[PDB]
Amino acid sequence: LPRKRAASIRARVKAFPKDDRSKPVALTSFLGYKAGMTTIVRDLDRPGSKFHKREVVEAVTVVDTPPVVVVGVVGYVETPRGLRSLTTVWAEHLSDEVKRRFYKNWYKSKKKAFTKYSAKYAQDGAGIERELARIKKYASVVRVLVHTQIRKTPLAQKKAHLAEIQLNGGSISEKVDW
Amino acid sequence: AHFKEYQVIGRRLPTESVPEPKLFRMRIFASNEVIAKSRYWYFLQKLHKVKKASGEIVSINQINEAHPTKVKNFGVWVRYDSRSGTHNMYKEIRDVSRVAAVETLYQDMAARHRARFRSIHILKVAEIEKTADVKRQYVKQFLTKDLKFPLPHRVQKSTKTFSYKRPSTFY
Amino acid sequence: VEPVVVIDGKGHLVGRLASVVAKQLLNGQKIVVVRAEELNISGEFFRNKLKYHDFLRFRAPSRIFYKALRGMVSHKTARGKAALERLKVFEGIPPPYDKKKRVVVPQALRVLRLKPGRKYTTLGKLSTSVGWKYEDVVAKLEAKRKVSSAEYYAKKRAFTKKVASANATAAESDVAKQLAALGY
Amino acid sequence: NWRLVEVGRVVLIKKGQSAGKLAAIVEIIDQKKVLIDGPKAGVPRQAINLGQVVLTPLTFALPRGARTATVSKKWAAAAVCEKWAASSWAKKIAQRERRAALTDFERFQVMVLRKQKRYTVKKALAKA
Amino acid sequence: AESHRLYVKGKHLSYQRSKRVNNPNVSLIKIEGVATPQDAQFYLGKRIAYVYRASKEVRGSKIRVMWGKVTRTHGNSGVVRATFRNNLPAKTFGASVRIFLYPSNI
RNA sequence: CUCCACACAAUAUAGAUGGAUACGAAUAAGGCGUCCUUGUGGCGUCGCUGAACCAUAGCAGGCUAGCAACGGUGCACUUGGCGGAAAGGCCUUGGGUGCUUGCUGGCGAAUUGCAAUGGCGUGGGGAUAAAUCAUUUGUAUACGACUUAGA
RNA sequence: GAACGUAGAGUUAAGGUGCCGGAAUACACGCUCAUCAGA
Repeated sequence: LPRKRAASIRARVKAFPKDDRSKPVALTSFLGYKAGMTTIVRDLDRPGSKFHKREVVEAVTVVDTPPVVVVGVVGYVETPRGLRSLTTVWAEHLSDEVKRRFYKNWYKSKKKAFTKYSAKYAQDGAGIERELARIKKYASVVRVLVHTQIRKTPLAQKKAHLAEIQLNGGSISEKVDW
Repeated sequence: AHFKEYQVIGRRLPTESVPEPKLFRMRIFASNEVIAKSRYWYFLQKLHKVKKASGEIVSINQINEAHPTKVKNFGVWVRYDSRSGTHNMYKEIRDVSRVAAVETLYQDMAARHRARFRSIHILKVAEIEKTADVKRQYVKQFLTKDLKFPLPHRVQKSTKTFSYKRPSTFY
Repeated sequence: VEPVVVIDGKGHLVGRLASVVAKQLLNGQKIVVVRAEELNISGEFFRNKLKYHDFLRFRAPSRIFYKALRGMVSHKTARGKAALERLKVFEGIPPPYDKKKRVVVPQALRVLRLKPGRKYTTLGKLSTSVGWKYEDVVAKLEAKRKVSSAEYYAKKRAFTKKVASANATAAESDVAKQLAALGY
Repeated sequence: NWRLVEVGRVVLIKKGQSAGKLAAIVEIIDQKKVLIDGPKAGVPRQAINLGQVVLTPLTFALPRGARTATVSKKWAAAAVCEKWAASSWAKKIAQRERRAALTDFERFQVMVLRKQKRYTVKKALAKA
Repeated sequence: AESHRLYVKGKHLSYQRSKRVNNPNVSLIKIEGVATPQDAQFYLGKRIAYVYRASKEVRGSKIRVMWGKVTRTHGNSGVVRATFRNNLPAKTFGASVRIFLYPSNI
């Protein structure tokens, strides 16, 4: 492979595991931040190996896990040209971490990111609920929009990271209601 | 082209002290009289040593079918040249008229044997009168009682550019 | 006679339809070709598979038929480019063309040109066999389309049955007999 | 339900000197050619290739190799002229002939009567 | 009321040509609904106009017209030869050209 | 997004001048209607081309008069539903308000003299959400680039 | 295939007539399905 640099420092998930629609609606991945490495003593339970019922010392890697929060969803409909999102749905209240993520000059911006979107819950939700029922109707696969609690982390970047997660539970309507 | 029957008689020339030779008669299938006469000489030289300068044609005639309404059955003797060797061949033809049978015979011989009109030498065309003298099986296939079958090739020439119908061989 | 001609591809031959369309585009008739995945090729699957192989040393059926068609038109000319700009080609029948009639070209029909007892080839299976990973997406949309089209046709037949009833009760009138006198 | 090539199958020569005349297969020659006669329609007895003719769903009983006077007898006794005229397809053929026979004042009367019939039907419509 | 057409529209197909040499003088016309040369005998000698629209307004209108006439048939499909006063610009291949009924025999 | 200056515009570019007018499959089979025993049932029909169908009178479609019906139809609304494959369209409620050639009227047409087709750009100001440069970071870095953080 | 002044009109030789490409996706009869026929 030609060794050209990464596009984003947040690496892309090109393939997700297989959808089982007999299991409850649940995530398929997560985004954390690796802290470091240490050494763990444990017992090996491996018959067929000489080290069975024997103390092994093992190198591990620990990734810090802040709890992740869902702020949106994205439904993809199948085209004969490939997957295509017909829309994305956002929630109303989004943090300065996430509104910071859209901005390059947050420190001097008027922070006008999702202002008129907040007027879409000033209404009953008619456009939004129309879109939810649309993603119930269309959009065979569902991805959710998630970001991390990066302020609960010793990272100096106050800007949290947004990602899509394919939701391999059952029932697209129950998925988007979930 | 579409051929024609021809009564063609030749008498090779009455010489001094030889009056009235024997008036050799043949029957030629040809598109015109001219190639009929040429084929008549082409057989007469093969009969015996004549030339077109040696004799003459007595009478060129067209002869029609007496009953061109009835479907007759025919046994035909042909000789021709698979170029190096000759061999005879006997074919049986179900046809209304004689000359159409000879037409179809030339088409079949040119189809299966790559033989030209000059290479084919007709020996005899005669009507098979009664049934079961049809030795060939494929003509005998049409000698059955109360014969019925469906049309093959329901495909026809549509004569137009686009069709609204999504057509069907509906037969 | 029609501004835009909509041509179904189901049950058709590659080259004969390509020749017809390539002639009509150079004639100036605007053409959209729909349900392209159901084009049929003479000969077995395997021969045609080897033909796409030794050509290849684009996988969509539209690209295939566009290739065949573009070979017939003198593509390098500006006139040929305008003729190709007249063309649209689609696997399946996307909107808006789903609500319109799809004509057929009888001289490129499989069932008329092919002798029975011959192997042919489905273009969609060929494209999927050479790496066009969208054929299941196609039939899924086409199933929904056939559902809604069966609904439409069931409504249409009932309404035209009502029209038939109204024309039946309109009959025996003297204006109907005068149309009969004129032939209608 | 199939039509079959057979004796007594009344046929219609779509292409030729007839270009549509009712005839009848008197005898078959092969898979390609047959013998026909159309003496009521006026086309004589002749051999024909089957491409030049189409089969009609009508038939009757006709003797094998029947002569022309016998043919016209069995034709009239079949009375398939009337059975042909009663068929909607021959009605359509006569109709498309009559449409070509139209005059422009006739065609204008067609326009007017279509207007008036449409008025009466649209009154009959939207009440039932 | 709805239609005002006193002509038959038909496609300017091409110039008369061999494989290598084309004649711009004779032009080739496809008249709609004509497949036989016998039907094209009706269209012999008829007055043809190519109607096109210019940018400028020459004499009270921006629409200009070339004229000419049918000379003879061409081929088996009812394709029709035509000769105009000035020849065609050949970017009008496959263009709709109006064929009028005068000079009428009927 | 907005205030002055002037260039076309109320248009058309590969070819407008009645209508692109929608089941699907099978073909050595289909469809339609109908009946029942709902079937691979029976009966009848149909194809054999769209040469169909729909629309189509009125100054390139004038101005009026009634007769009859509660039709048809345009437009702007208005009601609700359907449409995501590229939905960008379809269908409907309810009135309005036109035309109505379904019928019958009454005035105008000419001399065009016998054919000649007959809102969008610029140029100068005003307002605005952001972005960039600059500062700064280092998970990055030859340099860009990446990447923090800052009213 | 044809010894060629410049044109117009017609007719043809050879060669073709699915599309490029002008002109029959004519007609008729048989043969070939080739896991790189054949033209």
